[PDB]
Amino acid sequence: MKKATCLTDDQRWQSVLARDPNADGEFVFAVRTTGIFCRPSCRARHALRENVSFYANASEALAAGFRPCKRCQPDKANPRQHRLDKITHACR
Ligand SMILES: [Zn+2]
Repeated sequence: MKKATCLTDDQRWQSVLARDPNADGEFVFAVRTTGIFCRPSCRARHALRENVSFYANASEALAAGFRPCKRCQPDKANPRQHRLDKITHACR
């Protein structure tokens, strides 16, 4: 008719680069550098598409035995306590 099946891994992960669910409203992504399997909108400084694994449902990435994020669950070396955004601190 118009299109056979889904287009490309690029439309998929582009759905990631953006924010809100573009193609697969429920698809899940597993970056094995932060050890997190989560839905598309992980905003906090998120690893690349270089070690990342995609699925239709999190029941798979769980059947994998990975970390279920449905609450873009944050974590930077104690976020509340410490910080230092840059490395220009000596005076003042
Ligand atoms: Zn998340």
